Amino acid sequence: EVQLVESGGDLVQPGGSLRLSCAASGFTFSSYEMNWVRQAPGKGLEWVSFISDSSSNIYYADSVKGRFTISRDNAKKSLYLQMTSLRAEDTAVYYCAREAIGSTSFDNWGQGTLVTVSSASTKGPSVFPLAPCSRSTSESTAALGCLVKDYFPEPVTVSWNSGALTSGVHTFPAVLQSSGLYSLSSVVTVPSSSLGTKTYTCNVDHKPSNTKVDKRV
Amino acid sequence: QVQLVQSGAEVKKPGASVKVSCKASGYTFISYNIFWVRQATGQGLDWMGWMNPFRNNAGYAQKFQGRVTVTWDTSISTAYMELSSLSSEDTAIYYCAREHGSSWGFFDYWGQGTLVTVSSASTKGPSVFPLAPCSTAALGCLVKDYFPEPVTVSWNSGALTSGVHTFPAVLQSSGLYSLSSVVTVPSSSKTYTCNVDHKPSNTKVDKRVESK
Amino acid sequence: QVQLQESGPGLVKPSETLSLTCSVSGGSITNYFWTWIRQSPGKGLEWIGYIYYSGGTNYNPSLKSRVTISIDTSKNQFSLNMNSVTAADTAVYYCAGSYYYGVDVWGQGTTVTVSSASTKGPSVFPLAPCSRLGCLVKDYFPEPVTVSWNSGALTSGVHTFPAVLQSSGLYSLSSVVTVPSSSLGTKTYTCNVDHKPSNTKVDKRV
Amino acid sequence: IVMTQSPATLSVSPGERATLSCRASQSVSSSLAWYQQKPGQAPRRLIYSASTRATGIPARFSGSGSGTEFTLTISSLQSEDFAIYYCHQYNNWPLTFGGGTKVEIKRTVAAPSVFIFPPSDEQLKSGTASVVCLLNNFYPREAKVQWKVDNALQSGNSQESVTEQDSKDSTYSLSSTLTLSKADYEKHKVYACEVTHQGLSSPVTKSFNRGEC
Amino acid sequence: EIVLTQSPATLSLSPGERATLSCRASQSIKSFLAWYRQKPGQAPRLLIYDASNRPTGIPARFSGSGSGTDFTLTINSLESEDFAVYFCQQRNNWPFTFGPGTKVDIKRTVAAPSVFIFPPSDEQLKSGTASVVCLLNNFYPREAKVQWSQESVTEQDSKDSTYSLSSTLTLSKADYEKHKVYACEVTHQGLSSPVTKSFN
Amino acid sequence: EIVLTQSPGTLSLSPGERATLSCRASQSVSSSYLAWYQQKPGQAPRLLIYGASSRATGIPDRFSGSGSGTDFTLTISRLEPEDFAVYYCQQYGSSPWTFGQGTKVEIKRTVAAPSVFIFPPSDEQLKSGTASVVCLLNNFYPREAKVQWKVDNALQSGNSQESVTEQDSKDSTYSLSSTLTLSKADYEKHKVYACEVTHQGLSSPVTKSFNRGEC
Amino acid sequence: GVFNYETETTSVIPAARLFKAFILDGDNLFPKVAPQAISSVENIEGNGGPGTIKKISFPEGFPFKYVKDRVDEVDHTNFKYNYSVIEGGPIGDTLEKISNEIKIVATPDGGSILKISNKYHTKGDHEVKAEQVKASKEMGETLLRAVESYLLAHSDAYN
Repeated sequence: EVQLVESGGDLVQPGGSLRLSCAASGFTFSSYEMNWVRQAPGKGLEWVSFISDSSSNIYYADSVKGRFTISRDNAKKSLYLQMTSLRAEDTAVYYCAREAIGSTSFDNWGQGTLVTVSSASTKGPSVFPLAPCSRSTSESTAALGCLVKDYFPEPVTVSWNSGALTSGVHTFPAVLQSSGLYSLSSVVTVPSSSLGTKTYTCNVDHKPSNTKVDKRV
Repeated sequence: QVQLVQSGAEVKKPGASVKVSCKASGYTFISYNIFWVRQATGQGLDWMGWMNPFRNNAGYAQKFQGRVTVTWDTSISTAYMELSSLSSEDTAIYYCAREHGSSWGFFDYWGQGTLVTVSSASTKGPSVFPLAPCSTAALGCLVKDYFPEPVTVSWNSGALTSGVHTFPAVLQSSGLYSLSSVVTVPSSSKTYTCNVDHKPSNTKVDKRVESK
Repeated sequence: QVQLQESGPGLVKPSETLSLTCSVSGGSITNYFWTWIRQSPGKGLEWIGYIYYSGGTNYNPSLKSRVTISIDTSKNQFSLNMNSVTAADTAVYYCAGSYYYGVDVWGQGTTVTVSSASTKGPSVFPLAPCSRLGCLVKDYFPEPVTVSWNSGALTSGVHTFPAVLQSSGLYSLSSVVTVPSSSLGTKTYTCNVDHKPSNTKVDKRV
Repeated sequence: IVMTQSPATLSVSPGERATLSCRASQSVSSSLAWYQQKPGQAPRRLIYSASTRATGIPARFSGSGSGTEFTLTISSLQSEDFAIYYCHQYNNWPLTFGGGTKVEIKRTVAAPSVFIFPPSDEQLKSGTASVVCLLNNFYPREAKVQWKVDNALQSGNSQESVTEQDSKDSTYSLSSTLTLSKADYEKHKVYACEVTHQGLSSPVTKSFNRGEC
Repeated sequence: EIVLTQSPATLSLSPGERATLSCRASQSIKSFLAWYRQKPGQAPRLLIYDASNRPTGIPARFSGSGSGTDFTLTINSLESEDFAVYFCQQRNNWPFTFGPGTKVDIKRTVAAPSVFIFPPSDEQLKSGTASVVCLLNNFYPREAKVQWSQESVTEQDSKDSTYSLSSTLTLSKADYEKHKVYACEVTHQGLSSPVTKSFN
Repeated sequence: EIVLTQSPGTLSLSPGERATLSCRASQSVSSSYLAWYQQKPGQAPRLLIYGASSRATGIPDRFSGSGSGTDFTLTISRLEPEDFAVYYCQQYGSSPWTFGQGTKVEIKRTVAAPSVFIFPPSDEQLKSGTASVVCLLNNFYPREAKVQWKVDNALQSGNSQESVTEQDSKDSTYSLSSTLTLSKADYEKHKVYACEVTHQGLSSPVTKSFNRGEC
Repeated sequence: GVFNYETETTSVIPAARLFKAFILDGDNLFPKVAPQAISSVENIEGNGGPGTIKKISFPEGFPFKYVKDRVDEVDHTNFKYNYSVIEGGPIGDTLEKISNEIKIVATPDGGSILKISNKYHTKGDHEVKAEQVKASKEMGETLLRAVESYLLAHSDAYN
């Protein structure tokens, strides 16, 4: 079975350097043209570069010409991309695509690694309750949430009632603020008759900062 | 690197069926024909049958044509050659060879060869007989009526290896194997001993020779 | 099955565009290589070329400069266009359908005569030594001509010879019979010729 | 070559035929590919050469077109074909992808459940404020929300977040966050979030006043 | 352009005897040769393709063989419809060149031509030309040394008998009265001496 | 089915001498598709030459192939000690793929003399009920050395058994063992048993014998 | 320089049969059904599977003495055949490698469609010679049509 795996993309400042390596197994490497395809977190796919097999016919995207350098090693069955002078918009999941023989279309793709570029360091989350008041008391229902604000980096998993309450929990996608920090607002709908009777605590998990803090609302 | 390993040496009764397996590694197994080459103790090479895993068929020689069946298992990537109705003359070394091309049909990589011995007799312990003469004289050690091959014979607990001659074993007509091992020595020389080990019979015999 | 025939003009002026058009019937157009071949007495059978059922033309190297073989799958109809035909392009042209191994099905074949002249003639001249029997018809350009003897009465012993083309560009045929050594005066011997392209009936008496 | 996909979103029910369009800046060739990216996995090539199907791709996918017009048609749109589809121009370099049409599930129009949350008290002592307006269980995704302060509109200081279509009801949820500092928060008294959605007969305006929760 | 030669030039065999025809290629073609039987006045018909095979509908009496630059077609006990011209076609190299052909005649007792002479008609002399006609009837085609060039050929008159030939000597208004003797000579295998016919 | 024949049947030349091996085919081998393999005594045949002219990978630059049609030659210029093996020629220009017969490239040396030693049968074998006489051919060259057995000056054909060892690596000289196996009664029938060797290195064929009673 | 071209030809032979004859058994047909274009095809390494190196020798008078196609993929179930011209033929200073793919798609009407995708790797900044593309198209057409005629004449060959 054709399979490609990527190296990994760590936190890098806007101007650092990475080397994404792609190990390919299941097919003869010295006869296929390799490609790197980035996908920004929330945008469509974008071709980055392209390398042939024998003479290494190198092709680069318009936005990425002198910053990156793609190379390959058929003996090691590996494909490298040295990314230099990164910028904030180079954050994306990078896929190690392999072109079909004839027609240069990526038949098999790697799993991609999330190369993230930012200046912000690993900062813990800040959990703020979001509750209604006597203003909205109708339909025997309401919504209760907790805003996980100013955390870095992705991901942060927010459960409710320690995994007991799992119906109605809406974990929205994480948005990037003006700074490098993130935001998230997990909200669950609950019957209004349980507002003042049953406790509702959301548990937030941020592995890079290791803060197993909770918040009752 | 390309590597064609094979099974081990096998003993079979006349009329039985042997199955030699050849594990091929280092190349796309589905992409190369594999031939099966028999070679007797002194006779020349004669191919038995070939397998084409891509075209997915087999072709045998007219000489065998039915006693031999060539199958394969692409999953483990092995080639099986089954020889049926074995005869006493089928004792030989069997090689698996990788045909380089479908038109450039020269074999670049061969197996190590499985020795198949087809005979009626079964495992038998060797019989050791000293041989003393009655200048420079020789001392002999005759190993008679043993089966199967090989045996390992030396003198002086393996120390005496210069001036030694271990003649190849011969098939004596009752279906068994016999050989001799001799050592030269000047008449001015002291007693020597002969040790023989037969692993398939798990026997170790050490004997002495009367020195004149 | 798969019967095919030409629909081309059989009379082409020199240095013009010879155009034959073969029509197939009773079979799929996608079955053979549609081939144009010509048979000439001076060169024998000769491959003008062929075309696959999708524009795949192969031409003869001696004719590739002035030959185009086109096809039309909608009407099952292919065609040969030979421009700048010289007098050596007169032949019997067979449109045909060839498998990979050779020409499988053939057409009727049309006689194309390049180096045309005026449709004229012919002139009949008797041949009688009268010492102790035939007539020659001469100087007619269109090849077909019928010559009968006493209004088609002497079918026994008659010999109509193939027309021969002299250097003047016109044909000359000769018809003869087997006369007995006697009966040369008891009844008449007259040959009548019917040049249909010149619609001319000529009767000549010895 | 600016490679463009016309229907940036496509809401068609499971089983109904879907037709995805893709135009090119200039006539490239019959050389164009159609990839399918499900929400999270790596893209899977469906079509190459604009007509040819990749091995293992179900026969319900059919690519066609040439020049500057290509169409990917899904006849029997099953439940596993709801994903994003990209068209790829590999005639000349640099290679370009399309915008990516999101084929989503068609569901009857539902009015959102609209809620608004005042900023938490400890967010005040932190020095900032975040007022969130949430829409729950609405369809289609196209639904506008605008912040109103003292009956005055706001822009530029709000970021939206929309979850993917639910796997149970096939409906959306949206969360618009109005972020301000403490200084510009206490200077304000009226906060509202006007919601304009197709399902809503009239634009709802869930508002609260400062001073009380 | 592979030049194929075919031997013999013409073979005359009885209706029922076995016939053998040979085709020799110039270059070494492989077993790619096709045998065609063109009847006298029809389109040729394929007989043996790839020098050995035989398409459906061809009688089994035809058998091809050979390779390289040597191929053979054998007709075992040929019928009356097999008296045609046989061409060999190579298809190993474009253009697919045919062969000169080998006419197969009907064996018969050798006959002799009853040579006839014909002076030009006086009408033709009025026209300004002369055509001396020489007739050969019921013979085998060997040669006709019509002497004084101006030669005319004629053959293919064998239905149930042998051939018939004509020859024409074309002269101008004043060319024959110059030579009071303008004899015609004919040589034939079935003749004993070359027969000569002349007039004033 | 192209039958291949190799000449000579068994080549024997001194080390360091140019050796030429000929492979002749019944039919013609198309496009000079001949392959020369070398098989050591106990190893699989390694491929030396393919295409009848070009050496394989990892082959020292002394094996040169030549020829075409029905005649091919393999040439070893400098015969190293790792070059005395059995050389096979296989045609692959026409199916079926057929091999040759092999040319055992031996080692030439000065003619040696066999030190024939005749050995009386062991008494233990006599207690077993049979008997086996053996006489040695230690260090003789060349291999062509016939041996005969005289039981009271009588030659028994089909009873003897000859076994020749492989060529020694030090002195490159052969050795043969001749065994005459008989019943105990057959042992106790005749009186004098001898074996004679017709070796080239022996001017007169010596016949070594032994006493039945004293031994 | 990497340049991609696509062609879509048609045939009246069922897809399975046409793949069995034209693609799989192309070594025994091309020198037999179209000897005026290919003198001989022979697998100089491998037996037809992935990694096979087919040497195709053309008759005298053609511009190229031979080509070498490195067979890369042969998918029998979907009738796909990926190879790569790597040596000889048009591969000199301009070209380096021609990656070709042929997929035989069965049509509802009973015939088949050959979808052919070629990818030329020109060295440096060279362009693909239009005559080279035309010659490749003509060779593909003549081979396909010759195999189609072989299958039409011999209605029992390859099922």
